[PDB]
Amino acid sequence: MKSVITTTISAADAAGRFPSSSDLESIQGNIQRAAARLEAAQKLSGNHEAVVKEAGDACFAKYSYLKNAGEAGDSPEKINKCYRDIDHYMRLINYSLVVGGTGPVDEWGIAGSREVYRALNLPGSAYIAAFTFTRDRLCVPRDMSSQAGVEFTSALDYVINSLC
Amino acid sequence: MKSVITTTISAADAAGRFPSSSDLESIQGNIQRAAARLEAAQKLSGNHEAVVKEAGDACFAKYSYLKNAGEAGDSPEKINKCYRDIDHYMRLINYSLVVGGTGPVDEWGIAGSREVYRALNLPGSAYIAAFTFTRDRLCVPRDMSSQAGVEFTSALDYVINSLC
Amino acid sequence: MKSVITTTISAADAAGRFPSSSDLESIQGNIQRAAARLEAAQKLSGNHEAVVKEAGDACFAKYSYLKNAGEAGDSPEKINKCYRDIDHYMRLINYSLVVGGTGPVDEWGIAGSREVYRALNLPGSAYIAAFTFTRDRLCVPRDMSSQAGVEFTSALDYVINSLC
Amino acid sequence: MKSVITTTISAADAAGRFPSSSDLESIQGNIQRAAARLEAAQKLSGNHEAVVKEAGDACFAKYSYLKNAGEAGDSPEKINKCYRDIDHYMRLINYSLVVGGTGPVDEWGIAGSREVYRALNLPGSAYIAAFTFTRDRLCVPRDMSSQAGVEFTSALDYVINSLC
Amino acid sequence: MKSVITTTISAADAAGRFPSSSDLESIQGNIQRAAARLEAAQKLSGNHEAVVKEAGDACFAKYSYLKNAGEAGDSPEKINKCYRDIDHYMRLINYSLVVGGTGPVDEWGIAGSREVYRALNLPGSAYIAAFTFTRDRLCVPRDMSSQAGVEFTSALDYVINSLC
Amino acid sequence: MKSVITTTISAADAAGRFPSSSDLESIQGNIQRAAARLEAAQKLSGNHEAVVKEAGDACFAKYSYLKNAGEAGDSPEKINKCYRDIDHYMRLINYSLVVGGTGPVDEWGIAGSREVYRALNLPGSAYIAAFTFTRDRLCVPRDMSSQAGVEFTSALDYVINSLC
Amino acid sequence: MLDAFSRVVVTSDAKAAYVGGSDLQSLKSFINDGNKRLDAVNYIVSNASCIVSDAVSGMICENPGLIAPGGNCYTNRRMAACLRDGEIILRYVSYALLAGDSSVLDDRCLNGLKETYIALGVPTASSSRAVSIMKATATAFITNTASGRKVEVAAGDCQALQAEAASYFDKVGSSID
Amino acid sequence: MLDAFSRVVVTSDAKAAYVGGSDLQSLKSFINDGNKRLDAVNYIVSNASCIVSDAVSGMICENPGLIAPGGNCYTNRRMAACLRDGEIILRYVSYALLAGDSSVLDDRCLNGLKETYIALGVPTASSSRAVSIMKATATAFITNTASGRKVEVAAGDCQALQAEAASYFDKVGSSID
Amino acid sequence: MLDAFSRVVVTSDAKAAYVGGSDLQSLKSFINDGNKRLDAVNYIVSNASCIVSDAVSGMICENPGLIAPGGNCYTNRRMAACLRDGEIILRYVSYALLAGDSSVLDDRCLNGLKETYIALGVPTASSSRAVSIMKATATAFITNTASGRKVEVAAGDCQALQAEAASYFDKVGSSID
Amino acid sequence: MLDAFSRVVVTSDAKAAYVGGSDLQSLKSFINDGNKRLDAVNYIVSNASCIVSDAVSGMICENPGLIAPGGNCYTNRRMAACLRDGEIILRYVSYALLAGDSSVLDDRCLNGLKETYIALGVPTASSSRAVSIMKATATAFITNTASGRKVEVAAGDCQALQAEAASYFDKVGSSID
Amino acid sequence: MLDAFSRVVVTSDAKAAYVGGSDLQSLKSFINDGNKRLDAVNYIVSNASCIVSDAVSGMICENPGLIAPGGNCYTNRRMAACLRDGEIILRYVSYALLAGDSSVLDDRCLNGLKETYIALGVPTASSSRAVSIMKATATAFITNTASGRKVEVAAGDCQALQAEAASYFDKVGSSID
Amino acid sequence: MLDAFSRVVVTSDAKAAYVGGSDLQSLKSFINDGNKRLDAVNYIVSNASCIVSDAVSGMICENPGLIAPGGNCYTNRRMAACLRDGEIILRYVSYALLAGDSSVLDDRCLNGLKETYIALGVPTASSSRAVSIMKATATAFITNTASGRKVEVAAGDCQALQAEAASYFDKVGSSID
Repeated sequence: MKSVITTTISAADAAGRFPSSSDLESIQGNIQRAAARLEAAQKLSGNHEAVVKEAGDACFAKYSYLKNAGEAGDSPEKINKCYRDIDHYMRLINYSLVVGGTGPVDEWGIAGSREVYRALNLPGSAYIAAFTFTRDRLCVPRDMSSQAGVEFTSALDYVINSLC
Repeated sequence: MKSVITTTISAADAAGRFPSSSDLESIQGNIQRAAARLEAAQKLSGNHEAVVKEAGDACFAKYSYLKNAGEAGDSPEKINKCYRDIDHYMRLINYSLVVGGTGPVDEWGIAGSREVYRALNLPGSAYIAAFTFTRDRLCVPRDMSSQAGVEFTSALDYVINSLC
Repeated sequence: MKSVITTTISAADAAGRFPSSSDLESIQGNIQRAAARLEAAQKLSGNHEAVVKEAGDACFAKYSYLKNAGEAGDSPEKINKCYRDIDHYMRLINYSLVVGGTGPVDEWGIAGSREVYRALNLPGSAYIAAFTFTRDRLCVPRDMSSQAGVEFTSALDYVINSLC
Repeated sequence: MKSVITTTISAADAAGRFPSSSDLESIQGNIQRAAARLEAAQKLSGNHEAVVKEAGDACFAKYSYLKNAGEAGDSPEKINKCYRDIDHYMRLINYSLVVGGTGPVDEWGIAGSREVYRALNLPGSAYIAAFTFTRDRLCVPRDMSSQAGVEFTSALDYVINSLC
Repeated sequence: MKSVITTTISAADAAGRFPSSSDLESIQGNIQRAAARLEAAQKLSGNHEAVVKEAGDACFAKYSYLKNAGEAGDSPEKINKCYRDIDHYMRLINYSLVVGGTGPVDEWGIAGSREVYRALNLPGSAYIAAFTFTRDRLCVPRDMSSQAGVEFTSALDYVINSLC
Repeated sequence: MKSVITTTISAADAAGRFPSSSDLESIQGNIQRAAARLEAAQKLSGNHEAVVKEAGDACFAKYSYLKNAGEAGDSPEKINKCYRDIDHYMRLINYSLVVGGTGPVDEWGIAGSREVYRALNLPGSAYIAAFTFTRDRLCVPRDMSSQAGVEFTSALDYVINSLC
Repeated sequence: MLDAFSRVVVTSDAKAAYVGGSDLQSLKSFINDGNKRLDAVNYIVSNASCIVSDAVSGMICENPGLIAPGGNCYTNRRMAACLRDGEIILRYVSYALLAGDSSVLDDRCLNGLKETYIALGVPTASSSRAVSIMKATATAFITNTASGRKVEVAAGDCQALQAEAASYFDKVGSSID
Repeated sequence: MLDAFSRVVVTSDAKAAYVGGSDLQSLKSFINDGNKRLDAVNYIVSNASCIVSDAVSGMICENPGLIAPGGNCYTNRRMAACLRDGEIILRYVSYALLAGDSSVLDDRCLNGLKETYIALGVPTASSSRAVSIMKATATAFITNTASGRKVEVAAGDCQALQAEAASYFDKVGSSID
Repeated sequence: MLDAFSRVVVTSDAKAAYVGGSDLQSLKSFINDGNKRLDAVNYIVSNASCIVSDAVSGMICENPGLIAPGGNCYTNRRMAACLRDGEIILRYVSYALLAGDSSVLDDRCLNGLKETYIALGVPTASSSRAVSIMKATATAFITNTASGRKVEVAAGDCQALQAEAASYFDKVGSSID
Repeated sequence: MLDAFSRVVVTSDAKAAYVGGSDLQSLKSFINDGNKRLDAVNYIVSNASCIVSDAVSGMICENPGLIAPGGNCYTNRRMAACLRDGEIILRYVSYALLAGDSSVLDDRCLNGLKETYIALGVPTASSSRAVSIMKATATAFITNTASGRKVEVAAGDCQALQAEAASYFDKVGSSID
Repeated sequence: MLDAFSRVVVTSDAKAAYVGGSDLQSLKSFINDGNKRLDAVNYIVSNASCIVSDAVSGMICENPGLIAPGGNCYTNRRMAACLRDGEIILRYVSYALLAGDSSVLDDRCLNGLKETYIALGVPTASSSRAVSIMKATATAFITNTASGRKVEVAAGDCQALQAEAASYFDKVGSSID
Repeated sequence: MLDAFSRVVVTSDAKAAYVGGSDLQSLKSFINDGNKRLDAVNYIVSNASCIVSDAVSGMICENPGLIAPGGNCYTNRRMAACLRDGEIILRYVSYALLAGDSSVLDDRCLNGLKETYIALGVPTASSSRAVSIMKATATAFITNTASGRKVEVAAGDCQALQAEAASYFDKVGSSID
């Protein structure tokens, strides 16, 4: 699970080295930045239902064609799975913010996604719409502090880039 | 040259990834810790001649046998090369503190050192004597701050562990 | 370029063998089946402009959303590139039918297609819509013989399966 | 067991591909050529004792030196094993004609043959004599149709080339 | 060229070692045994024309069939090449005895010999007949000493085993 | 265990060859040189306590600094382990002389020695002193014959080179 | 690997018997029905993505716990791996159908598949179900009786090809569970 | 590879000099502007897809011959390879910007790029153009003056970082053509 | 491998629950005590050779049969291999301490260590003893109570770090014996 | 590699043209003469040993210096390597004849052959001679006018195939010397 | 691997005892009989093909089912593999005889041979028989009592070498069956 | 590689001549002086560390610039690489002396050394000096006239061996610069 700690330790392990100065210094980055990302994680934890509902509404408003017969949201069960997916990504973004690395979203959300979405006919632009909406909708310091917002924004941009 | 920066970029490069959160966060570690290590490096550059003379005197005071015919310090030139070597290590430690990693000392001082000292009959304990002396000689807050001292000490312990 | 000929020769070459019975026999397959696939290719080259216009109209009739600002068909030039692309696929299918294998479409159309469409936001379903339409539009024996039709259909199903 | 079917499937399996056009077309070669080779197989099945006796007689007539003390046919038991060998090859040629590839004769007759014959002092020219005789003795359409004869001849030439 | 010297040096080289005791000791073997093998080589160089004529006569006396139309000795030129070949083997055996190893005969006579004789229809038994004759013809102490004879015999048995 | 026999057999095994001339000749080196090395082995067997005592005394006389607090012989138990080490090397040299190769001393004494001595702070020069003393103290033919002495001397030089 | 023809060859060889008479009759039928076999395979490969996604999706809608956290199809990585396995199994079954022998399926796909699944914790019972649905779809396409898709083809009987194909899927199923 | 700090260390080492005084001065500025550097890097990586696709598409709209038969961007395979090269170059430029030194770019990317392009027939002049368009976009994102995207950040002078980022793209460009 | 944070993430994921509230409290403590953790690790690595040689030597002085002919530490090759193993175990424990999770130790070091030792004939009981001494030394260094060496450090409580480190050594011990 | 059909396809692709009309015309002739092509190939492969040994032996009888000490065919190892090269060249020429295009020959065989020969000291002029003798024999077998062997076949004009086979040997010859 | 000398060294080392006195006596005999050992090996290698083919052929004439279809020596591939195994076993026995120790045979040949044979279905009882015949032949050659071949040699006793060689073949036999 | 004996064999082979008479004469001298050759080799290997360290140190004391910043012996890594090269060269010269031919040295050591040095920036003139100092020391040990070491040996003329050893060092030197 990619983080400052695992990245540093894996690099040292590959070289058969005990942790040294730069390894210790890397982790000081954790100590310093945890506050901003944990706040963003916290805000996302306590307000995810709302965040997800809006992102999902945003997606189906921009792509109503999805509700047409044969498309990805041509039934209530499919529409629900769509919001559910948006929630899984937000949950993985929450995890990524807690971990301080993209490990969680990379392994649990991104990996294999292109095959799954291709096989199940889920257009990537629909997810991108959901995420671009959530990102641009972020208001600072109304929703969270500036730096927590930067962390939240980076995480969404990371996920959006994974789809295009 | 191993540092937080090169370690983090090398790991991203090996995975073909753009810098991500954990990469940016590890570098915040540089930002925080630099003050401590740059103070130690600065103290060392300003007073290295004195530090090296003491370390070399400490070495020979402990191993007077090196001055015997056929040993590593059996001539003026040999003794001068000994102090010169301690200076080289101290210079590499200064580099290591500036870089915030062991890269400089690893590549320029440690690598191949065991073959060289074995070939030239240079007892590791003599070098260890010089470095152990310098480390135990450090006086905080007299010589430098607490954290600069911890950085200076770790570097020395790192070099000592390389001959053990 | 994958064909009966190159597949059989590559297998013999990998084993350092001269062509043998099974190699000569597989090529008899070309001899028998060529008539069917060359008829389909000929029909396609003679009527491709019409086939492509219909396929492109079918695509946009189904996904009018592509004409929205920011989508793949939001401008005349974009729409022209869409028909141009369908033409390119149809041209590669003609090549595939002539070669009697998927080599042409594989190497010139399919390979790297998923990275390109992801990068340029070109929804696979639109291409699938165009190819599915063309396939279901085929009328036998009106447009071509039964076997030429089976060959034309397999080629299209092959291209459709590449985006799924 | 090398055949049009296994060659085609192995090539597709190596590339992780489902059978496609060229694979299907290759097998049409089977459908077309089976008649000629199965006839040759059939003729060889029902007349092998005679064929073998003649080939063996042919060999010992051309190389009577074989019956000398110390040679490959210096006893009745050895002479019988010689005809038996000729029969095994004819049986493998029968198999090869049925399979439509050289797989059977390659794996069961050819592979390791050079080591076995070198170790047991069985001159390859004796087998070649047996096979050249059988091949040239073939009379069309008296013994079989022209194409069944071509298949039979190819199979023997394939075996003769394996010995020189 | 395989010899005690090259074998011992190659083993030291592969392990990156300077010559050591066992390397020097193996070469003492050369010192002791050279007399025996150099006598055999000397006898061979002085009387090779006679040895080769006998060996070749022995071959053809045993396999008169080689003189038949289409065989390896069906013409004067072919027969001359046969004696020439026996001479080449005898020359390589002389080299092998001088080198004190099979290197010369291995690389210049044996390597690829099986492909050449198979391709040119040169029966191994004929060569074996020539070498077996020469080996059994040796008369000790008439032709050479006991140990020179053992060396000459081993070399011949080595070449005989190469065609078996 | 590196010897003339194992070196020769390993070389033949790697090439998949039966022992041949050069292999047999290598072993004649054994037969010839065994006398000198077995004598040296014998002399060392019956007089090792004395040899070891002298080498150990030699070491502590040249490096009395070893008895200082914190050094390798700062207690009776450590001094004993020093003589014990000298005895292990003499025992391995005895083995090496018996084997006719450095195998025993390489695997049981040399391998890993540099790590062990570095970790336990045992200066290599102390072992070198012990061994240089034993080597130069050798008197011929008083202690053994000239060639047994050459073998003994080579063995010690081999061990001394392993420490520098 | 073997095919319909070499299968007969390996059986005859066991008795050092030449292939002829009755043996050939079975193989001449193979040739005679060669075109139907080629259509059967074409029908499977031409609808491969549909057959695979529908079965994996069918496996899931019947056992939603597969997609719950802890489920073997939970996370995109796992869903992709399952889709891929589904494709791989259909690819090997299509090879077996083209060859007229399960050899390739047995040796290059089934050999050790259960071991693998047990080690990874892949639910074998769910896998069997996925394979069953694929069987229902593939067999439906072979006989051109698939609901959502009909093709133009010379009318004739392909029941033997449908049963042969079904036996291959059945083989995957009994080797897995 | 080297970073801003080791670059100073290799320069001092050549004169067997300890690092101090005026040398430490520029490194303290590096540390002092570290947060700005991280933002600049974040801006480039956060809009990576946008920067690459726009630059590659831009290279094409100015030179349509690239997509004509025989053009180096003709066929999806080539277009994919070009997009990929664009992303790799931006990735190495982002590494250089993060490190404050071009070492990584020079060694692991530029090292033999022109030679490879010449051997592949990849048009160097078209590549330079794709790179210069990426430069334009990346420099805009760094200063938060990109036309289609504006972000929240503490206002300040990032002129030095953008000139630095620009220097990296220029290095790539000049080593290519 | 996992660290303190992803360990919490994998546990939450098992219930498809976001991380928040109570969960974060445990992790905010981690951050708060981050500096003490960094010192604890530094203390172990700065005295690595001492911790390793003293434990292997301690293992030996308590069981001299280990160095007798036939003993597992007999010959320099074996002693070096044991010293190395000791170093490797301390290196992985120091990784676990830095990460605040045994993941790396469990997967990259302990997984199959006993199997290995049993196969080689490495005495597992002696190994446990070596590990125990290393535990006694490492825990002594963490709390700056090591006899022969004291360092200057902000006075405070590090008992939790000492116990966490001790549990890692204990884990090596119970997996080995 | 390319075959007669894809060769036409790459030529059309350069003009972004569909294949039809006059293009299909020559391919239909290829198909029309397919049986003759298979016979020509069968004739070459069925007498492969004869073609190679006779050409290599022929090269030698015209240039005895090849087997004198220092000659490139001196020692069995070299003679074996030469016979092998002869067989490899005939094998690639037979592939080219089967494919109706020299692509395979050029790419997998001729590609760097001269360079290898020059580096090995393999006489190029002697190689050309072995190749031209193989050409003579292969062209004879194709037309069924070989002096020592005549086979049964439907009589017809195979002049085009023999000129084609001849062109392949000439290509090898001209790329070698 | 070990030889006669290092075998004595490993035994002495187990007691940390120097080699001397009685121990050396056994080894001085080895040296003294060194020439006879060299002849013994030479006799085996000089008649290697004869020893191997005669034993494999002997194994077969006693159990013709080995060459019947289904038999382990049926097909040239299998016969060649058996001939090769026979050669390999004789090659390792000749190494053991040259070294005066079974070490090389045990570790590089017998270690896992039975496992291998059982897995492949190679009949171990037939293998033992092949080895027995090889033993009868090799031992006959060592003592120069082989029927079809006599060599000139200094007359003397080689019974110990014959028995030592026999024990090596016996070792192959009991490890196989 | 070749040795004194095979060198004679390759020379005779070029004239297809048996080795005898005057050819055997020089080889018998080689055998006759074999013990002296073994001593010469033993002298070099027994003082290998001394020869290399003294030559490398000698090269340095004559050219102090080698250890100044930027010098090729500056940093322990480079000094270690230089000492290692010195040892490798002496090792190959000792092999050549043991074999009585420079083949091994030329092929496995000198083969492309200068090129590597030029590419690495290793000073060739300094290397030649280290080699010439090794020559001086090795020639002294061979004749037992080394200033710091004298050994017991049967007195005799070893002038030829020392000139030979010298020729090997000169070959290295001349191929380097």
